Amino acid sequence: SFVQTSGPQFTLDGKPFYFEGTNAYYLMTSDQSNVKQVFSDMKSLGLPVVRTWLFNLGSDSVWFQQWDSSSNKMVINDNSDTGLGRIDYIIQQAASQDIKLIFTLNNNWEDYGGMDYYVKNFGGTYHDDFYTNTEMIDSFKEYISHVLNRENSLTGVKYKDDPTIFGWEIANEPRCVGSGDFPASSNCSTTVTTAWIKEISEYIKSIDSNHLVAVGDEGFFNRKGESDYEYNGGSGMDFDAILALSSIDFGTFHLYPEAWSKGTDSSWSVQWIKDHAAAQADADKPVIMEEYGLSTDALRVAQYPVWQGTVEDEDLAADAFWQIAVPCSTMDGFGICASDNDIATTVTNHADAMAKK
Repeated sequence: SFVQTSGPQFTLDGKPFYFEGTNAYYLMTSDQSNVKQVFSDMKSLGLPVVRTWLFNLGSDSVWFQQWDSSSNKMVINDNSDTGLGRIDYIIQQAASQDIKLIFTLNNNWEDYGGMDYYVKNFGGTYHDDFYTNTEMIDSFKEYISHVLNRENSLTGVKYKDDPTIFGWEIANEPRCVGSGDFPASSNCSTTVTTAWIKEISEYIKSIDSNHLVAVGDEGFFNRKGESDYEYNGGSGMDFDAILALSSIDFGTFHLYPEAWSKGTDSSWSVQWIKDHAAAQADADKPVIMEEYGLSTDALRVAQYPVWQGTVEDEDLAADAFWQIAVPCSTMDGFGICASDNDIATTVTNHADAMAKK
């Protein structure tokens, strides 16, 4: 069936759906043997959901969008081998393994182009131009329409009608400020961020009435006069105002204490989860810690069981760690292999416990 929501829980068929999922942004660039590998590793590790990239703006070997300097147009790549046909294959192997997909449709940062690609090529100078500019928004829309409407060239199923897809995410980790190539206006706020989130999620809802929609943000709050950047709306994001939109089915938050300098031993991280589990309880919508990570094996064996035990007790709908590694590699520091010896205590113990719930 299609993944649904019933109050604070995700639901699949008649039953509530608690899970540990994972990330593999790199599925869009992986060879077929490795796309298959991801899903069989996930399966035996007891992971039923994976979050991954469905945006790729540029002119490398794989691209989904790209600016045409001759045509003055943002053009889309339907190619079997260099473009969206790669997504078709991902959805196919996912469905073959009874695994579900969270597709993120854009990115805040400059990895694989993201928002800044739109801003550069349309003539904008500010990152948050993407949040207001009607011309830029219409290019994001036409892309969304194309992706949701696409027929799967291997299975004949339109994306919007595909039960294999868990749900759509607007963009990865939106802030007012990006990677650095383009700065933020004084014009950007929590009002502007939230309104952009509103109409894009509504635009998704008008085409696709089967799937869930979320933002894919880090989960930053806008609570007046709280201490940290992640709680006081300094980022220009407002988790509360996002989760309050009827156009958003579930809330998303990320956990990166090292990047945010919150100490990889203290109580801030546990408090961070609890705080989002409370927002799940206080509004009546599921929330997912869809990204979390620690830079070292030793940090992960230390804190993952703690964080995961929090997710269990707080009754958080689900969580997805960053990130699974195929081929087996440390990758960016956060890469976890299924071949890892301590996989049970980093990943496995928790996956079963969410499966059981």
